[PDB]
Amino acid sequence: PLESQYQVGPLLGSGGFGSVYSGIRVSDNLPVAIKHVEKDRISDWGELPNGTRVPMEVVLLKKVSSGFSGVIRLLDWFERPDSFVLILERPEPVQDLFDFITERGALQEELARSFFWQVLEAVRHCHNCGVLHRDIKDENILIDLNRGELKLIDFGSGALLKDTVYTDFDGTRVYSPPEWIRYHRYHGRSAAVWSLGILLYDMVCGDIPFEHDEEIIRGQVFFRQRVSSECQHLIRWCLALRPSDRPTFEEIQNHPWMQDVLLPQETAEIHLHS
Ligand SMILES: CN1CCCN(c2cncc(-c3cccc(/C=C/C(=O)O)c3)n2)CC1
Repeated sequence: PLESQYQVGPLLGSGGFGSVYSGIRVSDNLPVAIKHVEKDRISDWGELPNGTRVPMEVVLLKKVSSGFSGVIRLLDWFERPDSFVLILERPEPVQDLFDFITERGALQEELARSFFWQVLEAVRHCHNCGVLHRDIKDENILIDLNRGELKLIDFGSGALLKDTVYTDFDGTRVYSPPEWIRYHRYHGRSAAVWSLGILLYDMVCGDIPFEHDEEIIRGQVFFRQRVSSECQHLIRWCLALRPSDRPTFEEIQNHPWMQDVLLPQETAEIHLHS
């Protein structure tokens, strides 16, 4: 610990989340990501099943840890006097969905379907493990290019999933639902579905539908690209103004636009050159 274990590479990115670096585990040459978070910037703290003070992000990552490849794996963590260091899985090669869409523009619907399905499975995994991500968006989705597999990353805005109201929020405003903007009140799953609607619009149109509070609150969706009627319907459903008018996860995955998804590997072969 910690230098005898990891070789630090270049910075991948920094922001509200902290600073993430490329790295390699010295023992086996495993690609890893090394994420640093200042203690002064951590607003919620949790306790591990063994009783120790860690950031909520650590709690949430451990709750979702499994063989399931749809969510990033926390491999190790360290406490420093002024920060926490998270050792995370790193697919190689990888590209985040924001960069992917920036490069390629609006995605073919077949590709968007495969990607969006995988995100749905990942988010359902989180919720099933009692975790609410709260920052679902293109930047927080990694594409494992060889395997055509998507990974949800950055649980730094997340919370334990509850059935009561959330009155706090620190994810991305332009993915946040109208009830947050207007009332500073939302429920977990229905807000999650809102952000999934933004994401899906983003995949098929190449950009997000709303930039300003007034637009989010109005909820009028305009399609700037050719999008099929079935996809438009699903997007408009996820983006229903009334939270209770939004589809459940089951209804999303049962939607006609979601039928006949490609497997991850088929997705890679067809769309990722692989
Ligand atoms: C939100 N992102 C902003 C865009 C640049 N950035 C990147 C870019 N490419 C890979 C990773 C990368 C690779 C492996 C694991 C992780 C996990 C990060 C996390 O869990 O916060 C991230 N992160 C930092 C985070």
